[PDB]
Amino acid sequence: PKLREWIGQRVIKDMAAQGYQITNKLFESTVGVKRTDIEDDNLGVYGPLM
Amino acid sequence: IITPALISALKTSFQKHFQDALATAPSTYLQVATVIPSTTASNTYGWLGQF
Repeated sequence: PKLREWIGQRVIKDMAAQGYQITNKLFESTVGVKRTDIEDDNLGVYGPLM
Repeated sequence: IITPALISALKTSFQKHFQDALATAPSTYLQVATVIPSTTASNTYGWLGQF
């Protein structure tokens, strides 16, 4: 858009009837624990992991 | 001349000395190592094999 000069006329916005179709997506991740170190009380792990 | 108080004072002085020394110790393992605390009989930690 830009300031337009009078010539005895009017100019409406130009662009119309168009799109881009971004088509948003999704992402994910997952981690495990192995259920073993819980008994050993080695809970020091999984702090820096998270 | 020699009393347990002097020994305790020397112990505290040495404690402060090497505590200050260790607090300023250069760190190089943290660049390529991961710190993991443990409490007792820690031999398995199953974050491996997960990518």
